[PDB]
Amino acid sequence: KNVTLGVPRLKELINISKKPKTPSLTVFLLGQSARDAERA
DNA sequence: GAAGGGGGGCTATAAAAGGGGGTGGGGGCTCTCTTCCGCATCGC
Repeated sequence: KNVTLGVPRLKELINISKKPKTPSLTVFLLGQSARDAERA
């Protein structure tokens, strides 16, 4: 995966934008899904 | 037919006369925010 970084990312944070260049969502699994690849 | 020659008109100078014509001068690239339109929704 690729995520915007450096100056272009700094702009998105201070130029707060409705549509980021590379929106992302880090999801953490709660139950047995976290420790089981099949269940994940 | 080329070339030199001769005769005559053009040029300026003043001045008057009177009118036509010439001349010049007026006038009828990217990101963000805002606005408008179509739609579906309820309401009465």
